[PDB]
Amino acid sequence: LCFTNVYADSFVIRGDEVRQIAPGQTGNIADYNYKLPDDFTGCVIAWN
Amino acid sequence: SKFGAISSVLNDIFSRLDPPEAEVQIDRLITGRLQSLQTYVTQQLIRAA
Amino acid sequence: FNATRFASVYAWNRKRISNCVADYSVLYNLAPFFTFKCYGVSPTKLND
Repeated sequence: LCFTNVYADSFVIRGDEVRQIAPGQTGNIADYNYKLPDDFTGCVIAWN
Repeated sequence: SKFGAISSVLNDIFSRLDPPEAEVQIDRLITGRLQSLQTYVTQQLIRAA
Repeated sequence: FNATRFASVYAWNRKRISNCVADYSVLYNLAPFFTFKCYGVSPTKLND
């Protein structure tokens, strides 16, 4: 498939908090550091 | 009528659950209510005839 | 948290808590800098 434009965001987080990177999730990270839109499209790649 | 969903209270569905399956529940509610209204309209049309 | 003396590490106390309302925000006033590591739950969402 072809995409109109591509945005890449990179950071480093805690192991337990990796589940907070998802639309509709709540917590410290999902609220005060990084919020994803509910109708989000795209991928998340997280590795130790 | 819950229409097979977990609850019949729409704002409860919003508040108590995250969007992923809350969307499914709301879609089920909307489909059920729309079907009921359609059935009522058709029955009214027959009576009008 | 304000007890005069704590038990020794080997003979550590055990306290049960039930049927109460807890306001953990006050726990942020213990020291100017102190460890608050939390496992399996975000500290900012302990009031919900």
